[PDB]
Amino acid sequence: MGHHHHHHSHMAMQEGLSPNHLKKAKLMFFYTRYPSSNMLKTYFSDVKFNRCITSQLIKWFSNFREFYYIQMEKYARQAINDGVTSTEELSITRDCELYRALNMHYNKANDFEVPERFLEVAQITLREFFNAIIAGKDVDPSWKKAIYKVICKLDSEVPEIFKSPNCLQELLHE
Repeated sequence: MGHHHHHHSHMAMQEGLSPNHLKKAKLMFFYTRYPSSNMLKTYFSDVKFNRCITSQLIKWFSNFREFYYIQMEKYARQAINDGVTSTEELSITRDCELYRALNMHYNKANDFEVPERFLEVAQITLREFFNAIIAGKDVDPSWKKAIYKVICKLDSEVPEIFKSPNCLQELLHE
């Protein structure tokens, strides 16, 4: 692990990758691994990584990163502030409510249509965010390391091909 932090991308309105790449990349960005640079540069072998399309790709990654970060940070901070004793009222396995929330905030339910795996990540991530602010771990630099670790440790690798579900077998060929 190396502290790779670029305070950029948020205002990097670059284009060269198609809107298919935005959908595909973000879906692949969903809860892979804290070393996102590995996931990024390895899984986008085809992408050449010109500064323009790189700032674009990382803008997508920083859009989802910043929004999801601020989302869970908001929910946990609100939970501690109000004294909410149950995370299960906000961003846990919470059918209808959390579906409506992540839909209205991000996109029209096309984010896998959130299977139980994403409710499980939501469960564990918000549980650890809550745990962080309540125990006073949030003011410690390592809290985010810890979050990204626990949700990476579930699925470090994307097991889902978007082209066609039963097409990943076809990637294994000689």
